[PDB]
Amino acid sequence: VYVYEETGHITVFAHDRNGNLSDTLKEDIIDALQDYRPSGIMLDVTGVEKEEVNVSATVTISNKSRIGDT
Amino acid sequence: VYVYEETGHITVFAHDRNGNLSDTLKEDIIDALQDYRPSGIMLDVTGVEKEEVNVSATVTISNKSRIGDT
Amino acid sequence: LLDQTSGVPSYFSKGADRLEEKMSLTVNDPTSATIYTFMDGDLYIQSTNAEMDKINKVLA
Repeated sequence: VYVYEETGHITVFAHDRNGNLSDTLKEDIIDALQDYRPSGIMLDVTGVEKEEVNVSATVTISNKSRIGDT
Repeated sequence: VYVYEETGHITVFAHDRNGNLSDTLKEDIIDALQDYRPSGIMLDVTGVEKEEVNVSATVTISNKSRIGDT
Repeated sequence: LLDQTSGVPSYFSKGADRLEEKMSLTVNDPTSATIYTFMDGDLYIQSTNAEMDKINKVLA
């Protein structure tokens, strides 16, 4: 959980193990943070800005006979 | 400390035992207030309105032998 | 341009933008609206009073 503060607004970034934020989990976080937020201040919940990094690698190997799928 | 309160703004007037407020002390007060201040509301720390009364007093003494530096 | 009622930066302070149209003087840009014409540093044609192209075309 990362909490970012602005004057008159609070935004909460959350994520699961996968980096995702389901709508159901978002609703749960909102309902749990109804008791927590200050009075007269606005609270918002958003997913974490996930960044999926694609990695194509070329691995040089010594033992040519051990080259295989495993 | 005198906490002066406005709509959406908080002003914390603070001073040391001399009436000053050094920048290091202001930063320390700010850091200590991070845990306590409400989230989303602006907060500012400033030094008190110190007044510096010079005094010169003419005093008469009945027993004039007692006059001196003591 | 922020909200005058609050008078401080905030999440709700920002609002509409403004389109600013400043005027600048040129020398020989054809796209600009010509106001004067000169020949060897001398004024070419005068106009003592208001200029109205469509009116003047009618009057001519």
